[PDB]
Amino acid sequence: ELDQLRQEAEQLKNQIRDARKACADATLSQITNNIDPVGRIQMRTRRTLRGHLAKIYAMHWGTDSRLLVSASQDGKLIIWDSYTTNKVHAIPLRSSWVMTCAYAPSGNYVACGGLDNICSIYNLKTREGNVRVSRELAGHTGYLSCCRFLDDNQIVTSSGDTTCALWDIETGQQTTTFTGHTGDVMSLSLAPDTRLFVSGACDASAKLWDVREGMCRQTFTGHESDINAICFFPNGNAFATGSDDATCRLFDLRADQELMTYSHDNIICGITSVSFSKSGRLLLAGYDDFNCNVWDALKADRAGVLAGHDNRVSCLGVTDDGMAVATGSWDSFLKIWN
Amino acid sequence: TASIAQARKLVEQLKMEANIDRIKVSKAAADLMAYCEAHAKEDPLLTPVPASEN
Amino acid sequence: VVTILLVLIICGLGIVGNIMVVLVVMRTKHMRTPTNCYLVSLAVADLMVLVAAGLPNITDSIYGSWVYGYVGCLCITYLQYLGINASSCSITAFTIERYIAICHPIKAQFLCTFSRAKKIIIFVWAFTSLYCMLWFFLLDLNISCGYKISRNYYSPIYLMDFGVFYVVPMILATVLYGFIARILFLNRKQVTKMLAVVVILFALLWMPYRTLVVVNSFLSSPFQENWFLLFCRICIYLNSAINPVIYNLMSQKFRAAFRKLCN
Amino acid sequence: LSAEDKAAVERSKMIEKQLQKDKQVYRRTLRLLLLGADNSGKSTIVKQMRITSGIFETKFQVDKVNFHMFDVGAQRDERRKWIQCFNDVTAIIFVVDSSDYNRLQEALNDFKSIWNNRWLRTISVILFLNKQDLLAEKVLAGKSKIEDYFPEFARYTTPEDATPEPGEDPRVTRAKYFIRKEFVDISTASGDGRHICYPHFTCSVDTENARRIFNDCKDIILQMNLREYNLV
Amino acid sequence: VQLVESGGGLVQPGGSRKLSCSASGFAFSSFGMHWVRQAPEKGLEWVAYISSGSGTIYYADTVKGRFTISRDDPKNTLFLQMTSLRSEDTAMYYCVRSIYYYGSSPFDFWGQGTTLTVSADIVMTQATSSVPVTPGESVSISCRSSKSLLHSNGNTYLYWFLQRPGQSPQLLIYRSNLASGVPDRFSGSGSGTAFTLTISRLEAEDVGVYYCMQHLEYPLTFGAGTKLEL
Repeated sequence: ELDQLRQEAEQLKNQIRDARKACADATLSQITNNIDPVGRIQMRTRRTLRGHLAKIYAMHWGTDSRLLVSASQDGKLIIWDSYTTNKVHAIPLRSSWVMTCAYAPSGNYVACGGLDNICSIYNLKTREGNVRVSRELAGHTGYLSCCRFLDDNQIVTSSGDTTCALWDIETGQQTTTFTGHTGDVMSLSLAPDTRLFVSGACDASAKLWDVREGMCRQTFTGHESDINAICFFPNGNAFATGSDDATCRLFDLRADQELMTYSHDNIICGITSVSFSKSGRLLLAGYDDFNCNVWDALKADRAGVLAGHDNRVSCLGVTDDGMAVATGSWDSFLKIWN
Repeated sequence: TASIAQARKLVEQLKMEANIDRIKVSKAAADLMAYCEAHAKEDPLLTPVPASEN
Repeated sequence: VVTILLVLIICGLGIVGNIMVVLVVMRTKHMRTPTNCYLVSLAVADLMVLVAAGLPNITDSIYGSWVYGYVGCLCITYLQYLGINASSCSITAFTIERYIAICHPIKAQFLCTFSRAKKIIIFVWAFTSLYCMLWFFLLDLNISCGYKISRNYYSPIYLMDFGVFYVVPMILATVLYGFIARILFLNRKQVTKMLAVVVILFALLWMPYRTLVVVNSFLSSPFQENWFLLFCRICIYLNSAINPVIYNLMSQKFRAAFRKLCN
Repeated sequence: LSAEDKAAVERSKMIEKQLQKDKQVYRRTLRLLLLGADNSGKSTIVKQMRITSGIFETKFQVDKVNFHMFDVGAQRDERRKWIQCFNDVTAIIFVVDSSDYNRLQEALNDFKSIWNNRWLRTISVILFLNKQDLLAEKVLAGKSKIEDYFPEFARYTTPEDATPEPGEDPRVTRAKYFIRKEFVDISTASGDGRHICYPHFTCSVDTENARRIFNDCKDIILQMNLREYNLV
Repeated sequence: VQLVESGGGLVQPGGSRKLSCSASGFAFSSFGMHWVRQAPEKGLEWVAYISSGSGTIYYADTVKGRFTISRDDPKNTLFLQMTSLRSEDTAMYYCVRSIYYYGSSPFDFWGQGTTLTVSADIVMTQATSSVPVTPGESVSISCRSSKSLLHSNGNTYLYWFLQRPGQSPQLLIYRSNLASGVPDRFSGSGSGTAFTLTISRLEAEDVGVYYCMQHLEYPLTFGAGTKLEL
């Protein structure tokens, strides 16, 4: 049984590898060599935030490109006004070690979580004005790594227990739970359709789960380290995965394999964040070298570098409209570039 | 049956994953490049917009 | 002319040291600490006191006259005094910071911060500028840069330069470093040696000029012998050049930042 | 300037004042990370430091200064990822069952893993060898010998510069000093001085438990300042 | 959420009076307070404003010197002390909460108010004061202003308040952006100069007085008000 099952699993893995290799007609480079060069993208700092107290460890852009949510390691969420730089909201968290934060697509709810293993969703449009604990849901036996809102009543979350889960706000329980990975899930990213979402864990692989059914339709197994960041392509057919090996990889849902590996010899520090622009040409990735990089999703050439921060960049995000890019680092300073 | 249980679970997972269609990389790369060139003007990060739009 | 060459080489050493320290603490990312702020203050003070005190003396020794004119001489003399006073003020602030960090680590980790360092350095710089502004009204040529009023009338000012800018800072530095060595021995084998060398150098290099300016402000015959003034200038230049070397190059963080710049 | 924008600026200034009032306490407080396996007496330590939650924060005041100890005993086995967030903390208190020789190997492995960590490379790791009474009783009973697990224990000489406590048996002293020497060897390895361990023999009832935290954190901050303030 | 006002009554000319307002159901300090007067058989008129934490205070050019506003945050209360009360002071005063931030809705909750009887800013002018209409039809109230409310930031600083028989003015629109608790029947349109409030389907609860307000400059001025009856 165990031996025959192991042999069958090995044969299935070899068959999947052979099928993925047969469809590997060519690499993304051969086709992205004719496209004109993108040139240097020299982004300058338009805003400078000086409100955070501890290391900024999370961020996200809501439906409105003017409000920016950012979480600090002291248990504090801050919704900044990107345009006027003012502080729209300040939420003191009951958990000091917060590592994830997201802004609901309706602009009324904001999620957070971390080592507390309890995802807390606060409401911003409360009749009482003050920020209230809307839903402090629990059930995960591990630290929360990322949070993403699917609607005003459901939210997907990834915990250190190796299992992701879609919870319902009104019910406050798991709408659905996905099978556990080989390691702790570290990042999440929703597709434009909100039906499927790809998630990466400590194991060198990324699984594409479905919101309708709890099953990973695809499982990429290309990496040489633990994935710490992941972001979906604006179209939803591909997604970039970043690990601590200082190398990003663009996987595709249709081809079911890596398209291009963004890496450089002078970069030895791991990666912590990955994000795309509204078009997808510019792949932005935060590196532990106290600076962020921006490569060409097609050409893979170094398009720009952001060395404004002074500490390890923790997270970065592009606006829904692409007017600017926010970047939160461990220097307690979040910078908006454009 | 923990051992054989997870064995058969991963076996069924690999099976249902292999049944998913997989197109060549050329078509995927072409579609990605086309989608990128479609929204080129709508990407202020890629195309520097004038100071009047910021 | 050997004196001109000595002054020139000492000024060049000081200038290169200060410029390297500035490039190390400014163009670096992880230098946002109070100690680094005090170091930048001391560097931009002693460099302005070196370039503003080296080139005029070199020109006076080469050409034998003061060519900068009235406004030029006033400006350069004000810059020299401002730098010489800001050097001592920054040394005092840095000694107080070292004491608070060594003898009061718990309270230092809470009080000592980069914002408070900026506050303190800006305050001491403003006070030094306001104290040096007096030289704009009590200075004039005699063609060599001199004093419009007799040296006797300048006894209250120079006395302060010896009282609160030489005696007070020297006493503070020596007492603070003695307490630091006491706390280190009673829990650190080389830090005490570096602090003792710093104290000895500071004292032996700031005694000559601070004593000459004082004795000349009371004696009926101002001691203006070329050799003693040259020795005092050389001592001041050496002190200002070793400040960025004895306080920074003899440290682990500065060496790390240096190797980073040249990695 | 619009009126609503002025009101928003005033709200932002109020929020800044609030965040400054909060940062006051956040800075006047010291962060400590308590680590230890299930066999380790970290629970008894927290019970003694009384001067599905994956994190447990405990505030205790000693010598008129606060300490926020973070205990994590309700998470997965591996801790290479969630440990990164605990950088810049005051100290890391590692607990180990110095009496149970069976788990001593795993305790040393975990200590070496937490010490050679790339993110905690510049973070001191305080060491409390808890359960000294059980260790003494076991080494006196003679039924369990450390030689069975560690061959070096057979060729290990008692330190000459030791400081045996009053009333301690030679075997107890030798065993505790061998444990401390093993820990110090595992620590100094690739230490580089940026971070040093602080082995301390802690009993199960010794009220002077948080005093050890204070005495260790004082020296840790002193050493960290000697480098940042340009002393060493 | 409640704002209960008190302290009104009869006052002789030249006297004084402290109008109090107790707030509950929300963070009183987080919301700036506005004291707005309404003369008998007339429309609204802003009087005073106090920001959060008492960091900023403003009064109308006609009420400066006599009226002084204050707020006790520990008790979540607002006070307005009036001195040298004149004959025109006869009116009903209302306390309104307003929080200012992107996506907010200032002046969202109006208190019941209290009646007190005696014995160059932007002006809002409405064309019609009363429009007869029956249920089922749609209404289009117009509003004119002397200064363009379109600020350089692009925000339409226009507020619509619906006061029903016996109730206080209710917020309809704060910036075309519909207000909270108001059905989608009410909509706003127009440019920075002219404005239009459109009701697609009338109901028995819509009868009342609609007042327009500008918020470009701190000194406010309400319009004459358009009346809708059965």
